[PDB]
Amino acid sequence: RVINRNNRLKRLIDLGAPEIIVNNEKRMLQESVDALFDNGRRGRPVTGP
Amino acid sequence: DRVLRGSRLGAVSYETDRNHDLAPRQIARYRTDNGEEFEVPFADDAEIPGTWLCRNGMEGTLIEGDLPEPKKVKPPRTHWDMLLERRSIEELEELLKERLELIRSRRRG
Amino acid sequence: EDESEALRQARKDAELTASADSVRAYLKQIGKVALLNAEEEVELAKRIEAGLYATQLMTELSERGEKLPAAQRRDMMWICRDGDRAKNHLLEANLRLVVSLAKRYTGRGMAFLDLIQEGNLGLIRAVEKFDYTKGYKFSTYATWWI
Amino acid sequence: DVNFFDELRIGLATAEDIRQWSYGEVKKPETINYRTLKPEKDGLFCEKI
Amino acid sequence: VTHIWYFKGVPSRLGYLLDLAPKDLEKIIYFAAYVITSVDEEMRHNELSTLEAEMAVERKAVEDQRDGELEARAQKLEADLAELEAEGAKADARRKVRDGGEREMRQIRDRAQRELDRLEDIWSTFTKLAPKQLIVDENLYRELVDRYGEYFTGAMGAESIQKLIENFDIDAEAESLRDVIRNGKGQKKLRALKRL
Amino acid sequence: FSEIMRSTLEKDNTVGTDEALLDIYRKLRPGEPPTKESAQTLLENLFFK
Repeated sequence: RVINRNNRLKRLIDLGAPEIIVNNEKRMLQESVDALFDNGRRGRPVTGP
Repeated sequence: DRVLRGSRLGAVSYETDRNHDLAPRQIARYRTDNGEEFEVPFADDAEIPGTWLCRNGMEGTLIEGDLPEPKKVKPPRTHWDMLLERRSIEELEELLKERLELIRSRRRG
Repeated sequence: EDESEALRQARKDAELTASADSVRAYLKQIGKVALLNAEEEVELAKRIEAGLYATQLMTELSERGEKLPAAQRRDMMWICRDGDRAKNHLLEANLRLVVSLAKRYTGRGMAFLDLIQEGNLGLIRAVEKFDYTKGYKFSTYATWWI
Repeated sequence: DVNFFDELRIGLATAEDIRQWSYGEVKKPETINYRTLKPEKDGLFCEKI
Repeated sequence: VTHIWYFKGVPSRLGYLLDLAPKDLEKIIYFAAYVITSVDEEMRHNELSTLEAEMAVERKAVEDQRDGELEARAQKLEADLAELEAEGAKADARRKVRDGGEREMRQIRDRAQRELDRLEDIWSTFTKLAPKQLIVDENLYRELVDRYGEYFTGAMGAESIQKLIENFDIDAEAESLRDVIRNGKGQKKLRALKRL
Repeated sequence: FSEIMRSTLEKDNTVGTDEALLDIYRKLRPGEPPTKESAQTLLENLFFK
């Protein structure tokens, strides 16, 4: 999840994207790192199957 | 049902862990763009590559100043490419004139 | 009750909430800019293609080229920036189309915001390769790329 | 980690510590080629990294 | 990207280091609200006078529009006179158009008054602008940036938190807290200990 | 007869049925633009629909 969202952010910044999409992607990156260090801490815990 | 047992995808060999002689080997020095140095031990009879992906992760070239001219590829496809392959220059220039006289007739009246 | 100020003040105070669901935060973000119509799309696409031709011609005349006139250079850079404004405006316009197409592919495989962002990237590709002279509504052509 | 110990000093880590710990930069969201069952290059299991 | 342990777990450590509330720091690092990370002092100190002159020019142009409204509906209201008291009609239906244009001016002066209140708010914010402040309400931040684009830098999110940690003397801040526990009392002294 | 009910009726601090409906909606849609047809129906949603 972190690698996908980071690569998507990198291609969005390289391609030139409006501010809404880039800030949404950075919020998704933040939530991915937050789930990596502590899932279930802030908000809904990231579920599996 | 069965069993449980599992294996890492890889073999575990066991030989003599000798240290007295080995295959002799060189040390090459690669360099990134931002002044980072990295040393890579290659074997002696080994064609040393000019560029090498370093421990930092960016592409690093060798400290020997040969520069073998890698002939970096074209930009893949641009918005200018996707526009030009479906229109023409006189049409785009016509629209350029239309916006030019549009901002003209906006500005000075 | 439209007026007085209390019934709308409650709406403004409800607009500034936390809403820790990032999905709902993104929807409250994208509900801001207004949806468009066909003549507006034609106008936007003409502005975008004009700005792209302007920056191509400016790069061509920049190399080996011209001491440009001040008015002509100033407003061709105006066109160059206005094209990008129109591009970002159309992207913002059809974000909601992206959400409405990606809403039915949830429930399996991936999350929801990842699907939204991939639809947005497809929407960028569609607004790059959109033609208007075929005379169609934009959603018909963009749905394929999304 | 031979058994000679006097201290165990934790500390908040910096980015110049983190990219000095590493031996590579993982940059693809791939683990194992589905057909040969060998690890991918620049993935989460790359033998180079 | 901010680390989660120094942000979320109570007591928050970014909050005590930067003197920010967690209820409002979550609005920063999750891209919900802007934060002012720097401001120019002396440029605000003299272009405060120049920009309040420009503000007076702007609100006078607003009042040019507003007495255009007054004069135009005054002319349309004397047209209401000349088409309500010039024929055969009912005594109240001839003045329903009188109440109509007057209610129009009431809601129109409400329009002009609310946008003048918006301009007064954005002027008060640019006067009282400071680092470690939060500009909520996106429209106000966008208007504030593209009219006053110099004089300050202000971003949103973890890179802005990083910029604040870059621009942070810990020593004078620490000695200020030492001075507060040297002299303060009550709630301030307890929070000064908990940040010290 | 109910002294507590007449006491809370005197401490009602809101007159108007829709003026109660909006409070209502704000407390149950915190993060939503209210309108009269929504709070008319969403209270009927949770308990009657």
